[PDB]
Amino acid sequence: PFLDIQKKLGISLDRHFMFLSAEQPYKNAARCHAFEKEWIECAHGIGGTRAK
Amino acid sequence: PSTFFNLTMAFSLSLLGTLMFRSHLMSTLLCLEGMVLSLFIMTSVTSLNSNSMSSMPIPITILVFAACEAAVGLALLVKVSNTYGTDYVQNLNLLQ
Amino acid sequence: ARQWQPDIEWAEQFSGAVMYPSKETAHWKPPPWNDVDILKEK
Amino acid sequence: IRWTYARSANIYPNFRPTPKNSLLGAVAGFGPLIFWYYVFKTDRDRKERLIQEGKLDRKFNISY
Amino acid sequence: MNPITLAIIYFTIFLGPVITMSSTNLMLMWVGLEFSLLAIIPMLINKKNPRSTEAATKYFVTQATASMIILLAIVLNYKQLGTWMFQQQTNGLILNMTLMALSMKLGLAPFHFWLPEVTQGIPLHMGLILLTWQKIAPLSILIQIYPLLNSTIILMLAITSIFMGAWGGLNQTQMRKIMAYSSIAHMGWMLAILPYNPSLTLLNLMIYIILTAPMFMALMLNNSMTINSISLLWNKTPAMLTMISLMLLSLGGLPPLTGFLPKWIIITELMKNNCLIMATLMAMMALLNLFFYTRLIYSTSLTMFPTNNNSKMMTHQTKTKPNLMFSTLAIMSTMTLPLAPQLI
Amino acid sequence: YGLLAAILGDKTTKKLHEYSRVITVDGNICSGKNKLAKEIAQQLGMKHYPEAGIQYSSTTTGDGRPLDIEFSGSCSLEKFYDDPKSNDGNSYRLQSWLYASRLLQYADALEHLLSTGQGVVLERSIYSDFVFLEAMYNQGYIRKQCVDHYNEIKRLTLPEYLPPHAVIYIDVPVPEVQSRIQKKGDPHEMKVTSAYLQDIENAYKKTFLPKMSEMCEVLVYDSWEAEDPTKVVEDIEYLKYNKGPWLKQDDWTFHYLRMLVQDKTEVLNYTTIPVYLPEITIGAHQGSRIYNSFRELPGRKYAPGYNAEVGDKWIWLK
Amino acid sequence: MMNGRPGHEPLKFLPDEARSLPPPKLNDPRLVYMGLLGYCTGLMDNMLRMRPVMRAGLHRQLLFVTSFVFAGYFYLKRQNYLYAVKDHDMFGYIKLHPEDFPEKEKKTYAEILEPFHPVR
Amino acid sequence: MLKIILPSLMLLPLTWLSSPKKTWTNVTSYSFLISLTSLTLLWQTDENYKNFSNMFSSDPLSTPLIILTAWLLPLMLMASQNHLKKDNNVLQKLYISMLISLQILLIMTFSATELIMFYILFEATLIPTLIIITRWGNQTERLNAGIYFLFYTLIGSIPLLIALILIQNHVGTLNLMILSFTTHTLDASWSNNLLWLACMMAFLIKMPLYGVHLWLPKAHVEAPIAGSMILAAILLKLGSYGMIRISIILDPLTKYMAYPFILLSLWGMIMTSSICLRQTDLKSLIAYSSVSHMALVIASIMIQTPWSFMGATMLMIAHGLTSSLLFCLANSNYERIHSRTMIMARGLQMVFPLMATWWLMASLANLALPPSINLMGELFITMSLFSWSNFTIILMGINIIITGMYSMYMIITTQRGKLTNHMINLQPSHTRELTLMALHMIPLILLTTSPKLITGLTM
Amino acid sequence: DGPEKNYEKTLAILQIESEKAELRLKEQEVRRLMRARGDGPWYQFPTPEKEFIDHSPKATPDN
Amino acid sequence: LDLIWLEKTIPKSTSTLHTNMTTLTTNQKGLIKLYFMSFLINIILIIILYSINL
Ligand SMILES: Nc1ncnc2c1ncn2[C@@H]1O[C@H](COP(=O)(O)OP(=O)(O)O)[C@@H](O)[C@H]1O
Repeated sequence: PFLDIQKKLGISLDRHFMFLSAEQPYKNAARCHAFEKEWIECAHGIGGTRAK
Repeated sequence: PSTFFNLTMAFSLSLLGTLMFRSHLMSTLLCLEGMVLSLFIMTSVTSLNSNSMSSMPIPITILVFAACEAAVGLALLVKVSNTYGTDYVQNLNLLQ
Repeated sequence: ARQWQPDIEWAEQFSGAVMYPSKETAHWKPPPWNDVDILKEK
Repeated sequence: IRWTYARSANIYPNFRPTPKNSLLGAVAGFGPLIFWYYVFKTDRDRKERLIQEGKLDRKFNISY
Repeated sequence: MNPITLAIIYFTIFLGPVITMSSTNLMLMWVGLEFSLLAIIPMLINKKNPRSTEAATKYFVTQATASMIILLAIVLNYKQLGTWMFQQQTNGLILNMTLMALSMKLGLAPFHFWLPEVTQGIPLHMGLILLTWQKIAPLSILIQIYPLLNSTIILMLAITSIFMGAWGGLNQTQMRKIMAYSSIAHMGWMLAILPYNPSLTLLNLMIYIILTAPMFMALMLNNSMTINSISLLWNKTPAMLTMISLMLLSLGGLPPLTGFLPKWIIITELMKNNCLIMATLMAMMALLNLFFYTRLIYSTSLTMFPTNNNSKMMTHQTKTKPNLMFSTLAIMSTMTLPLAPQLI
Repeated sequence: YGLLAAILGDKTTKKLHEYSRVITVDGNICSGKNKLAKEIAQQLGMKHYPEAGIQYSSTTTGDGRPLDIEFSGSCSLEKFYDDPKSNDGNSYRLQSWLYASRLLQYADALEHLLSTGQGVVLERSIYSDFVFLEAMYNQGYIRKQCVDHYNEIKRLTLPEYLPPHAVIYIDVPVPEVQSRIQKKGDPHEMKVTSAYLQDIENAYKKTFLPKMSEMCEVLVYDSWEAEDPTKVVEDIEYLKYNKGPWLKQDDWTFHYLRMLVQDKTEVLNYTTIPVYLPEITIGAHQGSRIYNSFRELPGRKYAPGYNAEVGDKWIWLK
Repeated sequence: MMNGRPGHEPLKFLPDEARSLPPPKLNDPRLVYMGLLGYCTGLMDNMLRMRPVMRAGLHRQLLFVTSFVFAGYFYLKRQNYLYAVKDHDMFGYIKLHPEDFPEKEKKTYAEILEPFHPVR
Repeated sequence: MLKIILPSLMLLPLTWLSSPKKTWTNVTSYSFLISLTSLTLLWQTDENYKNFSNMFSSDPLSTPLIILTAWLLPLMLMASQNHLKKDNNVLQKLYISMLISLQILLIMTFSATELIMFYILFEATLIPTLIIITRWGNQTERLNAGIYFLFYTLIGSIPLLIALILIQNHVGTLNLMILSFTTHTLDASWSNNLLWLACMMAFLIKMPLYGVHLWLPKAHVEAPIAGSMILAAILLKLGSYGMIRISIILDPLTKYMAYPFILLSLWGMIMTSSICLRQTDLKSLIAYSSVSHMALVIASIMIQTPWSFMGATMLMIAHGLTSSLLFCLANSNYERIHSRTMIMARGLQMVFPLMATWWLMASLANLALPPSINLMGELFITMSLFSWSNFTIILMGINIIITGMYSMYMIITTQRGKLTNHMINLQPSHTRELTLMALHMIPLILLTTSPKLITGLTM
Repeated sequence: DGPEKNYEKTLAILQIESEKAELRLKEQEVRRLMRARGDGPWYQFPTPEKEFIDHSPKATPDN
Repeated sequence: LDLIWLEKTIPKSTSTLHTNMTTLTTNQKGLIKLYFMSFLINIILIIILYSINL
């Protein structure tokens, strides 16, 4: 974000849980898990202006 | 669904409240809280029907921060009816 | 003679809680220097 | 000293915009300023037309 | 303050903006905002004077409702996109809420009423923190979300702030409130270029911080909250009269000094983006800000106001010095203009 | 002295002892309080501060040689007496400078008390200055606003400083003082209208004494008890320092008070408030000249330690 | 803007790629300015603290003139890189998307009829 | 051109470092030589403009001024050694430095290739000037005068800032060289009709036009002599220099967008000239003389005929020198008299024989006596104006008759008539006062011998 | 030194200024294109990172 | 035309115009209720500004 002290430090205290398809407790997938993946592996390397 | 529009309007009705004081600081500090309940209920509701368990931490973090927030708010309130003998807002007009 | 340095009266205007005093605004009075109002016995 | 102050620093503190003062305060600033415009425009336009049509001699005029 | 408490509070007032900036999960950005709200309130009432309790109770209510509105935006997004963070798809109303809310915490435009009043009842010191280390947090949140916010609203809040700040300042004679009003104005320029070139917002802020921090440590060196009070600067400490003069004209946009660059490049960027309507009106009333800056100049430097005999007594005693920061932040601010290209 | 020092020891709490108190002795223009003071001081080793003077601040700062009158605010107690209700108002300017001088003295006293731990006898104090102004307004000496300006300065600065622990007091009826004046002859001091002396004591009796009675220990002494420092000293050692605001001064509270008195420029910050009553006003042209001239005195043109005139050295590395 | 670029170093000051660029000459007018900017800070400090302006803190004067300058070389070293990235980025695009930036060919004046507005 | 500038900067170190007693001579002696280095720019054996380097250039229009800007700093520092000799030794070294920075900044502004370099330096000159006028101004009203001088220039300035950034986007560089050799032809839209006004208005304001000239009478009245010399000799001409270099672009619109100003100026020339006829303050009369003789210039930088331009260049340099001379002698009367009133102090020639000769020559320069560059200048603007419309001679003909009347009235009621009975006795003339004058007129005599150097870009 | 030096110096000054001018304008066109096209390194706004998508086998089947 | 008409129109008028603005804009009760509702009005207008330009 504004100051990426997280990527730099390598820590991931705030990224592991930002979307539904992220690791769910006890490996219990959340609903919609079939699409968000398909909609973020698509928009990866393509910026937003062209993720839209 | 509609359930969400009721909660959202509850937050707006609570919004209209905090933004229109009626001579009672306590009442406001009480309206303010009405929002936090509406936010807590809405966050919990969607997290629950999205089966998004990774996010349930938030519904509570919201309450924990909101409680202290209110603690600070009430200490200011007690401070005011110690300096002016009332919580009435009109008294708070020295900074003009 | 000597460059006119401001007299007391020139200074006076800058006192008062508002520079350009209004109709009702002028009725106000400058804030206490100590930042603590005399207030009341309460 | 009472004379100079009365004549250059006691004027605007004693100005009240009336008629006979603003009518006369506009005829003086814009009156001739509009008069000469139709004096200079008409001449400059007469000149230009004549130059365009080919009549103005502009002889031995190698300067401007 | 039990020095331990001082540490906990100060840490929070400092962990508050830093969490906001570092995190991406908006939620964590909200609590960063929440911690700043909780940490600042204790310091605000340190004198505990009757004016102070009023200040904090206003600051807190204004800050709290805005905090709740920012949370509502995050809660709504969570339903419109499972993500906990604004995305291209975000409903426009969702973002506009965040603008209004964040423009209340920062105190821009039609929500500019709380700042002048809280700046009036808090000490000069806590005044600085309330003006400059509490603007970093919300602005971070906006700068991160710039691609998505509305160009129209920002501009309206921008222009309004410039006007309100300027007009408000003209009448004020209390210094704390003159600064509060200036901050509203500068904050306006900053939010004007956010939609177009966020990187310039971060310049129009730093320069504001490098200008305001010296200006306030100047006001408190003699702890003068009145212009009449700062006007007798010539007797209390004569040297700061020179730089106080340039820093205030620098705060306004006059060309040789560092203060022109933020306005100049913001105008260059807005014209590059074609807002030659908006930019023009902003620059024009920006000129109103210098009028009240120079009126203070008059009282403090160009003209010597009469002083009190008891002042001779304060001269005798050695004047506690101004920290080094004053100098390093006065010069880097009054004259860096020859080095603008690198700054931008 | 700062939080750093305080954090690591340097606590006023560890430096206080029974003999450590702020004791002021107040009386009429000639109560022999000067004598009682020195003795009480000699008794408990208390640093005896002399009554505040026009040049007390100059003796306080830098060289300590007495300053020229105009440098010290152009105040004459001498002129106070020979020309009461003067056109220029030297009497009010004298009183305002006197209040600033005791503000410096009281603050210097508190700094010695919290640092050394030794107590302090300050004779008259900011707390006992109002009686002169009350009598002056009761007389034609000062006008009503003049009074308001002093009261405003008093309300702004005096509350911050802690109250006198006890306020030893002497009393000697107006006839006594006038007679006492005759013994030390001075044309000026001599011509003090009795009624004015009447008004000074009246204030202590009525206003100052009971005022402080509730706040601090009050020991009133008849002239006879006086001139017997031993007995008075005995009584001080006898009173119990309980009632008063001093009870709540925890170490973490003293630190801030110390850092105030440690900064003279603040102690009298509100003494220079920009209230423009005519007597107080320097005036820019006169004030600028007096400044260029006070600031050019040797050792004053630069901060202590940096002016070479008086023999300071090492300036190029300081 | 330039953030989001491929390879961006998330928190680094000046990526090693900036090694390729020439180092700023220590006497670059700018670094020399920073020096003077610094000396003045020093002198100003002495003044505000009421010390002999030039003859005091000759150690500090050095810290200042030498702190500012130190800062410069390492800042300019970066700002120089940032600008250099800007070209690498800009020029590249002009090519990768050539059609959008087409090399036009102007006509010589002999062909261009430019209007003449007679002053007269 | 960094010898006309770097050595100048170094003056500042010398005013500060030097002894309090010797500060005046080091500064004045050195800038006299600084003027001598300035004379090297005059060596232009060829037509090509001398582009010293990327940012710094000097063409025929700037060169005649850079030398005047360098020349007056010596004189300004010699005219203000009296007042400002009652100061504390650190107020002086500030005034001397302020004067030094004005020509450093003004030398660069007149010698600047990039138009926005002109703007930044252009509007910076206000800082030094406002300090000189407000800080040392004798009258109670200088705070007001300073405000007028800052706002009229500033409100004009921000439109120019927007306009120049605008052309940079439209053309792609604000470099005066390129802008000249590139096709920038405005298209007579309604908007362009605004651009033109944006660029010219800021220059038209500091070059007092009839509509916005109230700032100059108020400013010179309370300004100290050095500030009044700078405002009349170099500061006002900054506006003219700007109009010459900025109208290279906006080429088509001024053909028809100038009428408003031209008429404002020529009618303005008559009224400003006339009110000089009955104004009691001498400094007031010289200031309105300055407005009228500068109203002629905005009416030649707008007709835009070769002769106008160099008529303008001739008059600007000439009137600059003459006005100062008048403002400098006005001060000498003011310091002994202690009042600006023209009616007092009558008969001075009887008591100050020479200053009166300087007064006479200054007045003859003020009115157009013929073997003077002042007349050549007006004769040329007059010619072109006549070409624009033969009727112009009527208005430029009422001004000549009025200009003769007020110029001689200043001599007749100040330097002739019976002596004032007993004002504070008027001490004799110092040699500084007389030289400060001689230094103004000896160059006026020398330039009139070879007018070619100050003829402008056009010829 | 001569007429040669200024003529050749002025041409060098013009080439630097002409080339700087062409580039400044091209920047404005490139920057217009990448903002809208988003097909160039500048103006590449972020979207979530696939480095967190959990591709593990979930106990809950069918997803 | 000099002095009054050319000083009342350009230099003085602009002096008067803005002072009125500050006076009207800066004459505030200082009471929170008033100020806050103004926040209410703002939210309403901005809600609309988005709505109508949807
Ligand atoms: N407020 C005041 N106004 C005028 N004089 C004062 C004031 N306070 C103290 N003094 C002076 O202090 C002196 C005290 O008398 P002195 O005999 O010197 O000491 P003591 O009071 O101990 O006997 C008086 O002569 C009186 O003039």
